[PDB]
Amino acid sequence: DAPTIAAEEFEQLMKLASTGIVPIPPDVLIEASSLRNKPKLLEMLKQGPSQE
Amino acid sequence: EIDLLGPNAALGGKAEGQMSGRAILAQQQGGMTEAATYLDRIRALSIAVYRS
Amino acid sequence: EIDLLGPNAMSGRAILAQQQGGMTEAATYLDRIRALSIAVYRS
Repeated sequence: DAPTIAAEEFEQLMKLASTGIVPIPPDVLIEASSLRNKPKLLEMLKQGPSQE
Repeated sequence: EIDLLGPNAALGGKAEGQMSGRAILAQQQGGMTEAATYLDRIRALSIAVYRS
Repeated sequence: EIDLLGPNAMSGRAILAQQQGGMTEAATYLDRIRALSIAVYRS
């Protein structure tokens, strides 16, 4: 019993990543989350390397 | 008889929160099973009021 | 009867259970106090 599909998606992703056998990058976790600052976190993580 | 009829007021009234943002009623041990119908009625009324 | 009706009064766990039940029953009284306080703050 979960509210939406993204709920089970995020729960299963967290359960899989807690074991550490399979490595999940943080951007997928942010996208699957239900946060209010999702665009801000996605912009912060998707930025490229510094010019220097 | 009347004491047995009523529920237990000690282990009750706790709301647990998951990572999905939905509030799940943690019933702990027995006692909340009898009041589950009452809580479901309250939840249904709240949902209808929110939709309206 | 009057002792049982009150929020507090054996064994030791019975007293804790009675206190928790009294708190649960007096949740309504505390909610009334909170509502009065909120109205006073708003005014």
